[PDB]
Amino acid sequence: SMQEEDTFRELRIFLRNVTHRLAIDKRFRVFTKPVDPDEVPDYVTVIKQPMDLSSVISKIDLHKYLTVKDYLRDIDLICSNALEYNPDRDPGDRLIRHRACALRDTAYAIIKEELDEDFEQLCEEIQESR
Ligand SMILES: CC(=O)c1nc(NC(=O)[C@@H]2CNCCN2)sc1-c1cncc(N)c1
Ligand SMILES: CC(=O)c1nc(NC(=O)[C@H]2CNCCN2)sc1-c1cncc(N)c1
Repeated sequence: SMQEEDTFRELRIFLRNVTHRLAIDKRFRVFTKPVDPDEVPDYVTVIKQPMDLSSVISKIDLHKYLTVKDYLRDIDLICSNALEYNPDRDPGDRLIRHRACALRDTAYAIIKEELDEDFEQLCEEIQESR
């Protein structure tokens, strides 16, 4: 229905705004673009489902997120990929792990503070009806 399409449009506007706020944060620049196979050749040895904030923006605009849970699954994938590719005590690893956890925590905190729980519940019930 028209009311349901309005609901998903509001979700997309909200998700673009959150994603922009993550992408301009200096701490998260490592997560703003895909990893380059020439710059990093061993990345695909470890990571089978790459994700980054530019890909998240593309998916919003392709209407791939119908709930905030769908969106947070990809935020969590950015974080879990970073943790798996950076598991060692090396300071470079540890810095990326710290930023990855901060990205996830920041996204969850924005949503907890700013997304109405009844709005998210409506998104879920529309999705469940399709
Ligand atoms: C600082 C750091 O590198 C770090 N590493 C983590 N490692 C891990 O989560 C995993 C889990 N079991 C240990 C090895 N593998 S959590 C974490 C972290 C700590 N406090 C604040 C923030 N933002 C991040
Ligand atoms: C996305 C990610 O997780 C990532 N991790 C890295 N880790 C390291 O370089 C660790 C690996 N262990 C040895 C010490 N260096 S570089 C990197 C990255 C690569 N190309 C483009 C972007 N934007 C980020």
